[PDB]
Amino acid sequence: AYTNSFTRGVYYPDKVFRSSVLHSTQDLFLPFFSNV
Amino acid sequence: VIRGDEVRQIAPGQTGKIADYNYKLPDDFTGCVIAWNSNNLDSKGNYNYLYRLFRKSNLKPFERDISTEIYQAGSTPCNGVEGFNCYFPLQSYGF
Amino acid sequence: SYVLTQPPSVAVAPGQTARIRCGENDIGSKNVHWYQQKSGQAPVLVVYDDSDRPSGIPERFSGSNSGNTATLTISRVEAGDEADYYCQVWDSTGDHPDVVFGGGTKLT
Amino acid sequence: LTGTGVLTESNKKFLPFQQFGRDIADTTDAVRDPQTLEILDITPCSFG
Amino acid sequence: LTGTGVLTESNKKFLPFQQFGRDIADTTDAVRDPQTLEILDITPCSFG
Amino acid sequence: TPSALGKLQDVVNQNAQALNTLVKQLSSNFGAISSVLNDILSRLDKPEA
Amino acid sequence: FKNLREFVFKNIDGYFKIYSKHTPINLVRDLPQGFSALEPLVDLPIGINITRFQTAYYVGYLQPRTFLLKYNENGTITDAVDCALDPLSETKCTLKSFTVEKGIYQTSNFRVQPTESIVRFPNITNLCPFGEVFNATRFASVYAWNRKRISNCVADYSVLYNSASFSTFKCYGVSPTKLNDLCFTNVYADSF
Repeated sequence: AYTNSFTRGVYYPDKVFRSSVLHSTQDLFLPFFSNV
Repeated sequence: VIRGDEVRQIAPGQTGKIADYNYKLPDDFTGCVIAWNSNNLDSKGNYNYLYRLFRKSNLKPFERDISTEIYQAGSTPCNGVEGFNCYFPLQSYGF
Repeated sequence: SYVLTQPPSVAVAPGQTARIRCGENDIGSKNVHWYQQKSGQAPVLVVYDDSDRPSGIPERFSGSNSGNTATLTISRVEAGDEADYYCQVWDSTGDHPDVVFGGGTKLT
Repeated sequence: LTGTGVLTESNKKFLPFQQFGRDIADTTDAVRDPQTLEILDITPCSFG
Repeated sequence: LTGTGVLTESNKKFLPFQQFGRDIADTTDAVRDPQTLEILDITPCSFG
Repeated sequence: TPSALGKLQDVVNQNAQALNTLVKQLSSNFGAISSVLNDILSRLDKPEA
Repeated sequence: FKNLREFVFKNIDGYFKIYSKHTPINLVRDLPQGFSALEPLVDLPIGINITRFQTAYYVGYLQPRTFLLKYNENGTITDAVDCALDPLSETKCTLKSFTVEKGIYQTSNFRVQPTESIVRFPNITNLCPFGEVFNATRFASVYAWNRKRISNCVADYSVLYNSASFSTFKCYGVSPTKLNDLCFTNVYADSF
Protein backbone atom coordinates (compact mmCIF):
# COMPACT_ATOMS: atom_id res chain seq x y z
CA ALA A 1 0.00 0.00 0.00
CA TYR A 2 1.67 3.17 -1.29
CA THR A 3 0.16 6.67 -1.18
CA ASN A 4 1.59 9.81 -2.76
CA SER A 5 1.87 12.63 -0.20
CA PHE A 6 2.17 16.41 -0.68
CA THR A 7 3.54 18.65 2.14
CA ARG A 8 2.75 16.69 5.30
CA GLY A 9 4.15 17.79 8.65
CA VAL A 10 5.49 21.28 7.87
CA TYR A 11 5.97 23.19 11.12
CA TYR A 12 7.17 26.65 12.17
CA PRO A 13 11.00 26.53 12.51
CA ASP A 14 11.09 28.15 15.96
CA LYS A 15 8.70 29.30 18.70
CA VAL A 16 9.34 32.87 17.47
CA PHE A 17 6.53 34.85 15.83
CA ARG A 18 7.56 34.73 12.16
CA SER A 19 6.24 37.25 9.63
CA SER A 20 7.41 39.05 6.44
CA VAL A 21 10.77 37.21 6.29
CA LEU A 22 12.56 34.64 4.14
CA HIS A 23 13.87 32.31 6.85
CA SER A 24 16.59 29.88 5.72
CA THR A 25 16.37 27.33 8.53
CA GLN A 26 18.16 24.04 7.89
CA ASP A 27 16.13 21.77 10.13
CA LEU A 28 14.92 18.17 10.58
CA PHE A 29 11.73 18.18 8.50
CA LEU A 30 9.72 15.62 6.56
CA PRO A 31 10.53 15.71 2.81
CA PHE A 32 8.07 16.75 0.11
CA PHE A 33 6.81 14.94 -3.05
CA SER A 34 7.35 11.49 -1.55
CA ASN A 35 5.31 8.37 -0.79
CA VAL A 36 3.87 7.31 2.58
CA VAL B 1 25.28 10.06 45.73
CA ILE B 2 29.00 9.82 44.80
CA ARG B 3 32.40 9.43 46.48
CA GLY B 4 35.09 12.07 46.95
CA ASP B 5 37.53 10.97 44.25
CA GLU B 6 34.76 10.98 41.62
CA VAL B 7 33.75 14.64 41.80
CA ARG B 8 36.00 15.18 38.74
CA GLN B 9 33.69 13.53 36.18
CA ILE B 10 31.17 16.37 36.65
CA ALA B 11 33.89 19.03 37.10
CA PRO B 12 34.72 20.07 34.36
CA GLY B 13 33.19 17.14 32.47
CA GLN B 14 34.20 13.91 30.73
CA THR B 15 32.92 10.36 30.31
CA GLY B 16 33.59 7.78 33.00
CA LYS B 17 32.08 5.29 35.41
CA ILE B 18 29.88 7.82 37.28
CA ALA B 19 29.33 9.86 34.11
CA ASP B 20 28.21 7.23 31.58
CA TYR B 21 26.78 4.51 33.77
CA ASN B 22 25.26 6.09 36.90
CA TYR B 23 24.01 9.64 36.22
CA LYS B 24 24.49 10.97 32.70
CA LEU B 25 24.62 14.59 31.54
CA PRO B 26 24.45 15.56 27.82
CA ASP B 27 27.52 15.92 25.64
CA ASP B 28 26.60 19.58 24.91
CA PHE B 29 25.21 20.25 28.40
CA THR B 30 24.95 23.92 29.39
CA GLY B 31 22.84 23.74 32.57
CA CYS B 32 23.89 23.83 36.21
CA VAL B 33 25.09 20.71 38.00
CA ILE B 34 24.23 20.46 41.72
CA ALA B 35 26.92 19.23 44.12
CA TRP B 36 27.96 19.75 47.76
CA ASN B 37 30.21 17.97 50.28
CA SER B 38 27.75 16.39 52.72
CA ASN B 39 29.77 13.82 54.73
CA ASN B 40 27.59 14.04 57.87
CA LEU B 41 24.36 13.15 56.01
CA ASP B 42 25.18 9.89 54.19
CA SER B 43 27.27 8.54 57.07
CA LYS B 44 25.40 6.98 59.97
CA GLY B 45 28.67 2.33 57.73
CA ASN B 46 25.85 3.07 55.28
CA TYR B 47 25.78 -0.04 53.08
CA ASN B 48 22.21 0.50 51.82
CA TYR B 49 23.14 2.68 48.82
CA LEU B 50 23.74 1.07 45.42
CA TYR B 51 25.58 1.65 42.13
CA ARG B 52 25.97 0.26 38.59
CA LEU B 53 29.19 -1.52 37.60
CA PHE B 54 29.63 -1.32 33.82
CA ARG B 55 27.63 -1.41 30.57
CA LYS B 56 28.06 -2.47 26.93
CA SER B 57 27.66 1.10 25.62
CA ASN B 58 27.83 4.60 27.06
CA LEU B 59 24.33 5.62 28.09
CA LYS B 60 22.22 8.70 27.24
CA PRO B 61 21.25 11.35 29.87
CA PHE B 62 18.62 10.85 32.61
CA GLU B 63 18.13 7.07 32.45
CA ARG B 64 16.76 5.01 35.35
CA ASP B 65 15.51 1.46 34.90
CA ILE B 66 15.07 -1.19 37.60
CA SER B 67 15.69 -4.06 35.19
CA THR B 68 17.90 -7.15 35.15
CA GLU B 69 20.24 -5.91 32.41
CA ILE B 70 23.49 -7.90 32.47
CA TYR B 71 26.80 -6.83 31.03
CA GLN B 72 28.22 -9.53 28.77
CA ALA B 73 30.75 -9.70 25.95
CA GLY B 74 29.05 -12.47 23.97
CA SER B 75 25.82 -12.30 22.00
CA THR B 76 24.16 -15.15 23.95
CA PRO B 77 21.99 -13.75 26.79
CA CYS B 78 22.76 -15.20 30.21
CA ASN B 79 20.32 -15.53 33.09
CA GLY B 80 20.44 -16.65 36.71
CA VAL B 81 22.38 -15.64 39.79
CA GLU B 82 25.73 -16.22 37.99
CA GLY B 83 26.33 -16.14 34.25
CA PHE B 84 29.12 -17.22 31.90
CA ASN B 85 31.19 -14.06 31.11
CA CYS B 86 28.54 -11.98 32.87
CA TYR B 87 28.95 -9.20 35.44
CA PHE B 88 26.12 -8.28 37.79
CA PRO B 89 24.56 -4.81 37.30
CA LEU B 90 23.31 -3.76 40.76
CA GLN B 91 25.66 -3.85 43.76
CA SER B 92 25.69 -2.06 47.12
CA TYR B 93 28.38 0.36 48.32
CA GLY B 94 29.50 1.46 51.78
CA PHE B 95 30.14 4.90 53.31
CA SER C 1 70.02 -4.23 44.88
CA TYR C 2 69.25 -5.67 41.43
CA VAL C 3 71.06 -8.71 40.02
CA LEU C 4 70.05 -10.61 36.88
CA THR C 5 69.29 -14.32 37.31
CA GLN C 6 69.49 -16.77 34.40
CA PRO C 7 69.10 -20.59 34.35
CA PRO C 8 72.21 -22.68 33.51
CA SER C 9 71.08 -24.92 30.62
CA VAL C 10 68.20 -26.01 28.39
CA ALA C 11 68.08 -28.77 25.75
CA VAL C 12 65.71 -28.97 22.77
CA ALA C 13 65.15 -31.15 19.72
CA PRO C 14 65.95 -29.72 16.26
CA GLY C 15 63.05 -28.20 14.34
CA GLN C 16 61.07 -27.47 17.52
CA THR C 17 60.57 -24.47 19.81
CA ALA C 18 62.83 -23.30 22.64
CA ARG C 19 61.92 -21.27 25.74
CA ILE C 20 64.75 -19.21 27.27
CA ARG C 21 63.80 -16.61 29.89
CA CYS C 22 65.44 -13.85 31.94
CA GLY C 23 62.92 -12.56 34.47
CA GLU C 24 63.05 -10.88 37.90
CA ASN C 25 61.08 -8.38 39.97
CA ASP C 26 59.91 -5.22 38.06
CA ILE C 27 61.87 -6.04 34.89
CA GLY C 28 58.79 -4.91 32.89
CA SER C 29 59.49 -1.31 33.92
CA LYS C 30 62.98 -1.55 32.34
CA ASN C 31 64.45 -2.49 28.96
CA VAL C 32 65.85 -5.95 28.15
CA HIS C 33 68.47 -6.76 25.50
CA TRP C 34 69.79 -10.10 24.23
CA TYR C 35 73.16 -11.16 22.81
CA GLN C 36 74.77 -14.24 21.24
CA GLN C 37 78.36 -15.27 21.92
CA LYS C 38 79.87 -18.25 20.14
CA SER C 39 82.75 -20.12 21.77
CA GLY C 40 85.98 -18.20 21.25
CA GLN C 41 84.80 -15.19 19.21
CA ALA C 42 83.21 -11.78 19.68
CA PRO C 43 79.57 -11.49 20.85
CA VAL C 44 76.78 -10.56 18.42
CA LEU C 45 73.48 -8.90 19.36
CA VAL C 46 70.35 -10.71 18.15
CA VAL C 47 67.48 -8.86 19.94
CA TYR C 48 67.58 -5.06 20.14
CA ASP C 49 64.62 -4.25 22.47
CA ASP C 50 61.84 -6.10 24.30
CA SER C 51 60.67 -7.54 20.95
CA ASP C 52 62.47 -5.76 18.07
CA ARG C 53 65.25 -7.60 16.19
CA PRO C 54 68.20 -6.22 14.16
CA SER C 55 69.14 -7.17 10.61
CA GLY C 56 70.85 -10.42 9.65
CA ILE C 57 69.13 -12.52 12.32
CA PRO C 58 65.80 -13.71 10.83
CA GLU C 59 62.29 -14.05 12.34
CA ARG C 60 63.32 -17.35 14.02
CA PHE C 61 64.14 -15.38 17.20
CA SER C 62 61.38 -13.45 18.98
CA GLY C 63 60.53 -12.33 22.49
CA SER C 64 58.23 -10.32 24.72
CA ASN C 65 58.40 -8.47 28.04
CA SER C 66 55.41 -8.58 30.40
CA GLY C 67 55.29 -8.61 34.20
CA ASN C 68 58.06 -10.54 35.95
CA THR C 69 59.36 -12.38 32.86
CA ALA C 70 61.15 -11.66 29.58
CA THR C 71 61.27 -14.84 27.51
CA LEU C 72 63.21 -15.40 24.28
CA THR C 73 61.52 -17.76 21.80
CA ILE C 74 63.60 -19.70 19.28
CA SER C 75 61.63 -21.32 16.45
CA ARG C 76 62.82 -24.13 14.11
CA VAL C 77 65.99 -24.93 16.07
CA GLU C 78 69.05 -25.65 13.89
CA ALA C 79 72.65 -26.64 14.63
CA GLY C 80 73.96 -23.05 14.69
CA ASP C 81 72.00 -21.95 17.78
CA GLU C 82 74.35 -23.65 20.29
CA ALA C 83 76.02 -20.63 21.90
CA ASP C 84 75.87 -18.35 24.95
CA TYR C 85 73.02 -15.90 25.60
CA TYR C 86 72.93 -12.97 28.05
CA CYS C 87 70.30 -10.45 29.16
CA GLN C 88 71.48 -6.86 29.61
CA VAL C 89 68.95 -4.89 31.69
CA TRP C 90 70.19 -1.33 32.24
CA ASP C 91 69.46 0.10 35.69
CA SER C 92 70.08 3.30 37.63
CA THR C 93 71.29 1.15 40.60
CA GLY C 94 71.12 3.73 43.40
CA ASP C 95 72.38 6.61 41.16
CA HIS C 96 75.52 4.68 40.17
CA PRO C 97 74.72 3.77 36.54
CA ASP C 98 75.44 0.12 35.76
CA VAL C 99 75.18 -2.14 32.73
CA VAL C 100 74.03 -5.33 34.46
CA PHE C 101 74.60 -8.61 32.62
CA GLY C 102 72.95 -11.96 33.26
CA GLY C 103 74.39 -15.26 34.40
CA GLY C 104 74.14 -16.86 30.96
CA THR C 105 72.04 -19.58 29.33
CA LYS C 106 73.68 -22.47 27.47
CA LEU C 107 71.35 -23.85 24.79
CA THR C 108 72.18 -27.33 23.46
CA LEU D 1 16.38 42.43 28.34
CA THR D 2 17.23 46.13 28.08
CA GLY D 3 15.43 48.31 25.55
CA THR D 4 15.98 52.03 24.97
CA GLY D 5 13.05 52.93 22.78
CA VAL D 6 9.52 54.18 22.20
CA LEU D 7 6.91 51.73 23.53
CA THR D 8 3.56 51.27 21.74
CA GLU D 9 0.99 48.42 21.67
CA SER D 10 0.79 45.88 18.83
CA ASN D 11 -1.87 43.54 17.42
CA LYS D 12 0.24 40.66 16.08
CA LYS D 13 -0.83 37.06 15.55
CA PHE D 14 -0.15 35.22 18.80
CA LEU D 15 -0.51 31.98 20.75
CA PRO D 16 0.22 31.02 24.35
CA PHE D 17 2.68 28.63 22.66
CA GLN D 18 4.43 31.57 20.95
CA GLN D 19 5.04 33.66 24.06
CA PHE D 20 8.57 34.96 23.40
CA GLY D 21 10.78 35.70 20.43
CA ARG D 22 13.22 37.96 18.62
CA ASP D 23 13.62 39.58 15.20
CA ILE D 24 15.57 38.09 12.24
CA ALA D 25 18.16 40.82 13.01
CA ASP D 26 17.60 40.03 16.74
CA THR D 27 15.74 43.00 18.14
CA THR D 28 12.85 42.44 20.56
CA ASP D 29 9.85 41.11 18.64
CA ALA D 30 7.49 38.95 20.78
CA VAL D 31 6.24 39.75 24.31
CA ARG D 32 3.00 38.53 25.91
CA ASP D 33 1.86 39.05 29.52
CA PRO D 34 -1.34 38.75 31.59
CA GLN D 35 -1.19 42.46 32.55
CA THR D 36 -1.59 44.00 29.07
CA LEU D 37 -2.57 41.49 26.36
CA GLU D 38 -0.95 43.39 23.43
CA ILE D 39 2.35 42.32 21.85
CA LEU D 40 5.46 44.55 21.91
CA ASP D 41 8.19 45.32 19.39
CA ILE D 42 10.61 47.96 20.66
CA THR D 43 10.88 50.69 18.08
CA PRO D 44 14.02 52.63 19.16
CA CYS D 45 13.91 56.13 20.61
CA SER D 46 14.18 57.95 17.22
CA PHE D 47 17.94 57.38 17.18
CA GLY D 48 20.11 58.71 14.40
CA LEU E 1 42.75 7.24 12.48
CA THR E 2 39.27 8.47 11.59
CA GLY E 3 38.81 9.33 7.93
CA THR E 4 37.01 8.41 4.73
CA GLY E 5 39.02 6.90 1.88
CA VAL E 6 39.73 3.92 -0.37
CA LEU E 7 43.24 2.45 -0.23
CA THR E 8 45.27 0.48 -2.78
CA GLU E 9 48.65 -1.22 -2.51
CA SER E 10 51.42 1.39 -2.67
CA ASN E 11 54.41 0.93 -4.97
CA LYS E 12 56.69 3.00 -2.71
CA LYS E 13 59.66 1.37 -0.98
CA PHE E 14 59.79 2.62 2.62
CA LEU E 15 62.43 2.15 5.30
CA PRO E 16 60.93 0.56 8.48
CA PHE E 17 61.14 3.71 10.62
CA GLN E 18 58.96 5.49 8.03
CA GLN E 19 55.44 4.54 9.15
CA PHE E 20 53.30 7.59 8.37
CA GLY E 21 53.71 10.52 6.02
CA ARG E 22 53.35 14.29 6.04
CA ASP E 23 52.42 15.93 2.74
CA ILE E 24 52.50 19.59 1.67
CA ALA E 25 49.22 20.16 3.56
CA ASP E 26 50.67 18.04 6.47
CA THR E 27 47.96 15.35 6.25
CA THR E 28 48.47 11.57 6.34
CA ASP E 29 49.19 10.31 2.80
CA ALA E 30 51.00 7.01 3.48
CA VAL E 31 50.41 4.29 6.05
CA ARG E 32 51.58 0.75 6.79
CA ASP E 33 49.59 -2.19 8.18
CA PRO E 34 50.56 -3.51 11.65
CA GLN E 35 49.99 -7.24 10.92
CA THR E 36 51.37 -7.59 7.39
CA LEU E 37 54.27 -5.29 6.42
CA GLU E 38 52.54 -3.95 3.28
CA ILE E 39 52.40 -0.25 2.34
CA LEU E 40 49.26 1.67 1.31
CA ASP E 41 48.46 5.29 0.43
CA ILE E 42 45.62 7.53 1.62
CA THR E 43 43.33 9.52 -0.70
CA PRO E 44 39.66 10.30 0.04
CA CYS E 45 36.66 9.18 -2.00
CA SER E 46 35.41 10.51 -5.34
CA PHE E 47 34.30 14.13 -5.80
CA GLY E 48 31.93 16.07 -8.02
CA THR F 1 63.48 33.03 -23.99
CA PRO F 2 60.72 33.22 -21.33
CA SER F 3 61.01 37.02 -21.02
CA ALA F 4 58.09 37.81 -23.35
CA LEU F 5 55.62 35.34 -21.78
CA GLY F 6 56.98 36.17 -18.28
CA LYS F 7 54.05 38.53 -17.62
CA LEU F 8 51.48 35.72 -17.79
CA GLN F 9 54.10 33.33 -16.44
CA ASP F 10 54.22 35.68 -13.44
CA VAL F 11 50.38 35.71 -13.44
CA VAL F 12 50.15 31.88 -13.43
CA ASN F 13 53.03 31.65 -10.91
CA GLN F 14 51.31 34.27 -8.70
CA ASN F 15 48.03 32.32 -8.92
CA ALA F 16 49.60 28.87 -8.38
CA GLN F 17 51.94 30.32 -5.74
CA ALA F 18 48.82 31.58 -3.96
CA LEU F 19 47.20 28.14 -4.41
CA ASN F 20 50.05 26.03 -3.00
CA THR F 21 50.58 28.81 -0.45
CA LEU F 22 46.88 28.29 0.40
CA VAL F 23 47.80 24.61 0.80
CA LYS F 24 50.58 25.77 3.18
CA GLN F 25 47.92 27.59 5.21
CA LEU F 26 46.10 24.24 5.13
CA SER F 27 49.29 22.78 6.65
CA SER F 28 49.89 25.48 9.26
CA ASN F 29 48.83 25.36 12.88
CA PHE F 30 48.13 29.09 13.51
CA GLY F 31 48.70 28.42 17.21
CA ALA F 32 46.98 25.03 17.30
CA ILE F 33 48.45 21.64 18.15
CA SER F 34 47.71 19.94 14.79
CA SER F 35 46.31 20.56 11.32
CA VAL F 36 43.63 17.95 12.04
CA LEU F 37 40.40 18.39 14.02
CA ASN F 38 40.27 14.92 15.63
CA ASP F 39 41.78 15.97 18.98
CA ILE F 40 38.44 16.96 20.59
CA LEU F 41 36.09 14.89 18.33
CA SER F 42 36.12 11.83 20.61
CA ARG F 43 33.88 10.46 23.35
CA LEU F 44 34.34 12.67 26.36
CA ASP F 45 31.58 14.98 27.58
CA LYS F 46 32.03 18.54 26.29
CA PRO F 47 30.43 21.40 28.28
CA GLU F 48 33.75 23.24 28.04
CA ALA F 49 35.89 20.87 25.95
CA PHE G 1 -14.04 8.26 7.87
CA LYS G 2 -14.01 11.86 9.05
CA ASN G 3 -11.12 12.42 11.47
CA LEU G 4 -7.33 12.38 11.03
CA ARG G 5 -5.21 12.69 14.18
CA GLU G 6 -1.43 12.82 14.44
CA PHE G 7 1.27 13.74 16.96
CA VAL G 8 5.05 14.11 16.66
CA PHE G 9 7.31 12.62 19.34
CA LYS G 10 11.05 13.39 19.25
CA ASN G 11 13.39 11.67 21.71
CA ILE G 12 16.70 13.49 22.27
CA ASP G 13 18.72 13.40 25.56
CA GLY G 14 15.97 11.53 27.43
CA TYR G 15 13.22 14.05 26.59
CA PHE G 16 9.83 13.12 25.11
CA LYS G 17 8.20 15.91 23.12
CA ILE G 18 4.49 16.26 22.29
CA TYR G 19 3.11 18.22 19.31
CA SER G 20 -0.65 18.60 18.85
CA LYS G 21 -3.08 19.27 15.95
CA HIS G 22 -6.40 17.80 14.79
CA THR G 23 -7.52 17.71 11.13
CA PRO G 24 -10.78 16.68 9.44
CA ILE G 25 -10.51 14.42 6.40
CA ASN G 26 -12.92 13.43 3.62
CA LEU G 27 -10.71 10.79 1.93
CA VAL G 28 -10.72 7.09 2.83
CA ARG G 29 -7.25 5.87 1.84
CA ASP G 30 -5.47 8.68 -0.04
CA LEU G 31 -3.96 11.86 1.45
CA PRO G 32 -5.26 15.39 0.65
CA GLN G 33 -3.47 18.32 -0.96
CA GLY G 34 -3.28 20.44 2.20
CA PHE G 35 -0.86 20.46 5.11
CA SER G 36 -0.84 19.79 8.87
CA ALA G 37 0.94 22.46 10.94
CA LEU G 38 1.26 21.00 14.43
CA GLU G 39 1.97 23.01 17.59
CA PRO G 40 3.66 21.76 20.79
CA LEU G 41 2.10 21.95 24.24
CA VAL G 42 4.11 19.92 26.76
CA ASP G 43 7.44 18.06 26.99
CA LEU G 44 7.76 15.05 29.30
CA PRO G 45 10.58 12.96 30.75
CA ILE G 46 10.68 9.18 30.38
CA GLY G 47 13.84 7.80 32.02
CA ILE G 48 13.74 4.57 29.97
CA ASN G 49 15.20 3.42 26.65
CA ILE G 50 12.53 3.32 23.93
CA THR G 51 13.13 1.67 20.56
CA ARG G 52 9.62 0.41 19.70
CA PHE G 53 6.06 1.64 20.15
CA GLN G 54 2.80 -0.28 19.79
CA THR G 55 -0.80 0.90 19.55
CA ALA G 56 -7.13 6.84 12.13
CA TYR G 57 -3.39 6.73 12.83
CA TYR G 58 -0.25 7.43 10.81
CA VAL G 59 3.49 6.84 11.29
CA GLY G 60 6.37 8.98 10.05
CA TYR G 61 10.01 8.37 9.15
CA LEU G 62 12.39 11.28 9.78
CA GLN G 63 15.43 12.23 7.67
CA PRO G 64 17.37 15.53 7.88
CA ARG G 65 16.76 18.09 5.11
CA THR G 66 17.21 21.78 4.29
CA PHE G 67 14.21 24.14 4.03
CA LEU G 68 13.58 27.77 3.02
CA LEU G 69 10.32 29.51 3.92
CA LYS G 70 8.30 32.60 3.00
CA TYR G 71 6.09 34.61 5.34
CA ASN G 72 3.40 37.20 4.72
CA GLU G 73 2.76 40.28 6.85
CA ASN G 74 0.09 38.51 8.92
CA GLY G 75 2.35 35.67 10.08
CA THR G 76 1.14 32.58 8.19
CA ILE G 77 3.07 29.94 6.20
CA THR G 78 2.39 30.65 2.52
CA ASP G 79 4.79 28.21 0.83
CA ALA G 80 7.70 25.92 1.66
CA VAL G 81 10.66 24.72 -0.41
CA ASP G 82 12.51 21.42 0.13
CA CYS G 83 16.12 22.23 -0.82
CA ALA G 84 17.08 18.57 -1.52
CA LEU G 85 14.01 17.50 -3.54
CA ASP G 86 15.00 18.61 -7.05
CA PRO G 87 17.83 20.98 -8.12
CA LEU G 88 15.34 23.78 -8.98
CA SER G 89 14.38 23.99 -5.31
CA GLU G 90 18.06 23.69 -4.37
CA THR G 91 18.67 26.73 -6.61
CA LYS G 92 15.73 28.47 -4.84
CA CYS G 93 17.36 27.59 -1.51
CA THR G 94 20.75 28.92 -2.63
CA LEU G 95 19.48 32.22 -4.06
CA LYS G 96 17.36 32.91 -0.85
CA SER G 97 14.25 33.91 -2.90
CA PHE G 98 11.44 31.92 -4.45
CA THR G 99 11.97 33.53 -7.87
CA VAL G 100 14.95 32.36 -9.95
CA GLU G 101 16.39 34.35 -12.85
CA LYS G 102 17.92 32.92 -16.03
CA GLY G 103 21.48 31.59 -15.92
CA ILE G 104 23.81 29.11 -14.22
CA TYR G 105 23.86 29.11 -10.41
CA GLN G 106 26.68 27.34 -8.54
CA THR G 107 24.80 25.78 -5.65
CA SER G 108 26.85 23.10 -3.85
CA ASN G 109 29.23 20.15 -4.29
CA PHE G 110 29.15 16.52 -3.14
CA ARG G 111 31.29 13.61 -1.96
CA VAL G 112 30.58 9.92 -1.40
CA GLN G 113 28.93 8.82 1.85
CA PRO G 114 30.67 5.95 3.68
CA THR G 115 29.01 2.56 4.03
CA GLU G 116 30.47 1.22 7.31
CA SER G 117 33.38 1.74 9.71
CA ILE G 118 36.46 -0.45 9.15
CA VAL G 119 38.88 -0.84 12.08
CA ARG G 120 42.29 -2.49 11.55
CA PHE G 121 43.28 -3.20 15.13
CA PRO G 122 46.30 -5.33 16.06
CA ASN G 123 44.72 -8.70 16.87
CA ILE G 124 46.26 -9.40 20.28
CA THR G 125 44.76 -9.06 23.77
CA ASN G 126 47.15 -7.47 26.30
CA LEU G 127 47.05 -4.98 29.15
CA CYS G 128 49.33 -2.04 28.37
CA PRO G 129 52.43 -1.57 30.64
CA PHE G 130 51.22 1.75 32.16
CA GLY G 131 49.98 -0.40 35.06
CA GLU G 132 53.57 -1.55 35.65
CA VAL G 133 55.59 1.62 34.86
CA PHE G 134 53.53 3.95 37.10
CA ASN G 135 53.40 1.36 39.91
CA ALA G 136 57.19 1.06 40.25
CA THR G 137 58.95 1.08 43.61
CA ARG G 138 62.27 2.56 42.48
CA PHE G 139 62.47 5.86 40.62
CA ALA G 140 65.74 7.58 39.76
CA SER G 141 67.17 11.03 40.34
CA VAL G 142 66.43 13.76 37.85
CA TYR G 143 69.86 14.05 36.15
CA ALA G 144 69.89 10.27 35.52
CA TRP G 145 66.28 9.70 34.44
CA ASN G 146 65.04 6.23 33.53
CA ARG G 147 63.81 5.63 29.97
CA LYS G 148 61.41 2.93 28.77
CA ARG G 149 60.07 2.16 25.30
CA ILE G 150 56.58 0.65 25.19
CA SER G 151 55.68 -1.06 21.92
CA ASN G 152 52.47 -3.14 22.01
CA CYS G 153 49.26 -1.85 23.64
CA VAL G 154 45.72 -2.67 22.53
CA ALA G 155 44.28 -1.65 25.91
CA ASP G 156 42.89 1.84 26.47
CA TYR G 157 44.41 5.04 27.87
CA SER G 158 41.46 5.67 30.22
CA VAL G 159 43.59 5.27 33.37
CA LEU G 160 45.60 8.25 32.06
CA TYR G 161 43.54 11.22 33.42
CA ASN G 162 40.28 10.19 35.32
CA SER G 163 41.92 9.52 38.69
CA ALA G 164 42.27 11.73 41.77
CA SER G 165 45.82 10.50 42.45
CA PHE G 166 46.93 12.25 39.24
CA SER G 167 46.71 15.81 40.55
CA THR G 168 48.63 17.65 37.81
CA PHE G 169 47.92 16.49 34.25
CA LYS G 170 48.65 19.35 31.82
CA CYS G 171 48.83 18.03 28.24
CA TYR G 172 50.31 20.61 25.87
CA GLY G 173 50.34 19.19 22.34
CA VAL G 174 47.35 16.84 22.65
CA SER G 175 43.95 16.92 24.31
CA PRO G 176 42.89 14.39 26.99
CA THR G 177 39.83 13.69 24.79
CA LYS G 178 42.17 12.27 22.12
CA LEU G 179 43.70 9.78 24.63
CA ASN G 180 40.82 7.28 24.41
CA ASP G 181 40.76 7.28 20.58
CA LEU G 182 44.23 7.67 18.97
CA CYS G 183 46.79 5.55 17.26
CA PHE G 184 50.51 6.28 17.55
CA THR G 185 53.92 4.77 16.79
CA ASN G 186 56.07 5.03 19.93
CA VAL G 187 55.67 5.59 23.67
CA TYR G 188 58.52 6.80 25.89
CA ALA G 189 58.19 7.04 29.68
CA ASP G 190 60.62 9.21 31.67
CA SER G 191 60.52 8.99 35.47
CA PHE G 192 62.12 11.05 38.25
